[PDB]
Amino acid sequence: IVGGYTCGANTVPYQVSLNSGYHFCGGSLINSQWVVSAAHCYKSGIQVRLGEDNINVVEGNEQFISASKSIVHPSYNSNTLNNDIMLIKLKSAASLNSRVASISLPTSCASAGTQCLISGWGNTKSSGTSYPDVLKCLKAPILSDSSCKSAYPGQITSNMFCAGYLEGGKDSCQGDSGGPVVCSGKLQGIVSWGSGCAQKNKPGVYTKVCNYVSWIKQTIASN
Ligand SMILES: N=C(N)c1ccc2nc(C(=O)c3nc4ccc(C(=N)N)cc4[nH]3)[nH]c2c1
Ligand SMILES: [Ca+2]
Repeated sequence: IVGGYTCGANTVPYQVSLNSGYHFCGGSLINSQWVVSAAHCYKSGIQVRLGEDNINVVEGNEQFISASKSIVHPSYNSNTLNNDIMLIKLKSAASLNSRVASISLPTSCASAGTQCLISGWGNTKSSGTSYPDVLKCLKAPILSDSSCKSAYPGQITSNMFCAGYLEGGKDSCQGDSGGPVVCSGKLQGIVSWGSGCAQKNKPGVYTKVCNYVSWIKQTIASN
């Protein structure tokens, strides 16, 4: 997260780290047995780490659980990153409490101008590299489709929205992919892609979760 702040240990209790020997993507716990993340985060051998703040220190609130199965969206296109979403089932149910909580799926889509919280352990520098060990947070508005599509011509589909600041300075970044965009208590976005991080006129692009609720609910119930 570039230009964000330290969340505070376990203030984002639905945030997940996906680990395959090291943190490589975030995710969101949507109930005790299921995580949603980005399909471009797919790997074989995922361990889901819940209750994390510093990902390099065991501070006592963590639950480390292996993934039993991963389901990438049936129409995921890795070239356009259209339908960038995947579900990950846990081998055993998470114990929910104040530090490990699930996030709600949306009943409808959020409008332009709604303020959202975006969180992750990704790169904190735009020109350069610096990786945080504690969770970073950023409040950002959903931008209008016109300014999202003018920023990326011919690349935004109906399944994507932009969030952030066109002056730049504040954005999601690599290492944040798969992570949550929560607006009004609902999971509305997934960190998907962007051009670099925090550049002017290059906002982040997020998977629009309100278009996938039927697919998520049908898939978790049959698996
Ligand atoms: N090797 C992998 N499995 C992998 C996983 C995640 C990646 N994510 C990227 C990656 O390219 C990437 N993730 C981004 C997220 C946000 C922004 C942004 N500016 N909002 C830019 C990003 N660029 N490459 C990736 C590669
Ligand atoms: Ca830890």
